[PDB]
Amino acid sequence: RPVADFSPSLWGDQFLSFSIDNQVAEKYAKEIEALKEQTRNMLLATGMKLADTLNLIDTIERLGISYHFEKEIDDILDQIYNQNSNCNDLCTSALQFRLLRQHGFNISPEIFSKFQDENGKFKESLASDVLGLLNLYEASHVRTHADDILEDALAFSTIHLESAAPHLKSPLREQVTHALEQCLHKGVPRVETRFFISSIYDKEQSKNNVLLRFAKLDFNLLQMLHKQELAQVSRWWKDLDFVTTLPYARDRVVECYFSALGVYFEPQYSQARVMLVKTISMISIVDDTFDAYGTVKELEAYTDAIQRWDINEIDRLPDYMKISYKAILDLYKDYEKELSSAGRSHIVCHAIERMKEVVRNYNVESTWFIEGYTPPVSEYLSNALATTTYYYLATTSYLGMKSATEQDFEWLSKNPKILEASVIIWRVIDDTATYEVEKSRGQIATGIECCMRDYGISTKEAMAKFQNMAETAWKDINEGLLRPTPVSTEFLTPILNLARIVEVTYIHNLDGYTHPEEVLKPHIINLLVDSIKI
Ligand SMILES: [Mg+2]
Repeated sequence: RPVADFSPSLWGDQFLSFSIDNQVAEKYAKEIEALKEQTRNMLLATGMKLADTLNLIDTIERLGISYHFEKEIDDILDQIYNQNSNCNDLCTSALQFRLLRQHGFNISPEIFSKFQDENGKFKESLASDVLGLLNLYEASHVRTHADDILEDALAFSTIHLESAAPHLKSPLREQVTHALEQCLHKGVPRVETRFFISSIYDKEQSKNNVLLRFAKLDFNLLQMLHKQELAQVSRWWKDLDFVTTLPYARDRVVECYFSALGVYFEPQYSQARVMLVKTISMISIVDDTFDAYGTVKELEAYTDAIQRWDINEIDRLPDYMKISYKAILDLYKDYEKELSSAGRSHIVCHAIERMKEVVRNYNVESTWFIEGYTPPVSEYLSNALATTTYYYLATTSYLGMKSATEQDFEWLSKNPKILEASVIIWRVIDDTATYEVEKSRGQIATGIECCMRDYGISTKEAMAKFQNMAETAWKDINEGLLRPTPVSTEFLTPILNLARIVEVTYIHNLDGYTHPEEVLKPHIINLLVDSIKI
């Protein structure tokens, strides 16, 4: 019974209830339909140049209203992919690369040859093209293992954007400054959409009023929906009262909602988000139980209870674990009921199997701690990957998705490279971040520890190696998105977002879920409190 420590929730009952004025909602919806159809006609414009078509698509995407034009934007990029017209200018070429690649079109990086000398490096003469540099920088983060051409693209555009930025006009200066701390591709969609609309496009002189208006309204309307869901989930979490009954666990439902919200923000994924938040919260309790409270013997009985997954096993568990255990089983029972109507209740097991896997490994992590076992990196990862809970959350995100078939879950059960990459990113990033705290304590059992021992290298060199694993992972994720995809892209995005969440949460190399204050707090306010002033 180790000392408390964990900071209490900052929010309180701030989101406990949200009465949505259907008056303001309908008006917003009414005008959005108009602006929507008006934006549609913009995309279907015939005599439009390449650069214009790309800038238009990029903007609608950054404004976060592109989910209205899945088909439209696709048929247009498809054509652009098949016509292969050379734009000759860096700005447009880089953007054509990124947008196509992000949509799975395997466009060749040969397009970037004309901007490199006979040596293969970028012409230093482009150092004055700010828009060209910015779009390249963005594009360098979508490269795969086959794109060795873009090898130096990131370092190139970076050093020169940092040099040029201080004298740029606004909002361009701000856009560049923000891109340097957060590229678009590895950032959370609503978070970047919130930043684009309010900090950039609104302050853009050449802004398209129909698009900005559309953007602000749509964003604000969806925020109402998110506020509702969070309310609903906040009430659910109070009825469990784990804040009083389990004072050792972290109270972070708003933070858990944020993740669910970064996995998907569309209204159609409302049922999905709710299920997902509940599970991220629940598994958070379990992580806290193994990590800071439970004892050797108790954890063992807990892991067995989870594997059996009955209810009779509850008696073998101490009183405090009986609450956790039952909560978990009742949660899945609700899921089974929620899906009963569509007849999709039979998929819930897939998530349960992953949870057992998560717990088994949690337990092993514990055993290693007690023995003081420092396994070789390979052995460490074979266990430390599932403890990230990403195979688990990844499977959970499919529950609430009405389109998810049994086949989609089977594909996911084989541990796809795309899923594997996402899990590794969380793993290495988390270990890099949480190293000193665990070792200043002592923990010869941590990720960086096994790495330094296994390879006989310094701490600096070990974290450096972990960074490359994350870079490798990202490249695998990008490759993963390329067509033909194993499953509908609709099922690849959740995984992609889970990795975006890691990048956003551990950006200052600090645990964002445990220490929200300086990392996650602003985002939550920007997405779930403050609306965009119309
Ligand atoms: Mg643990």
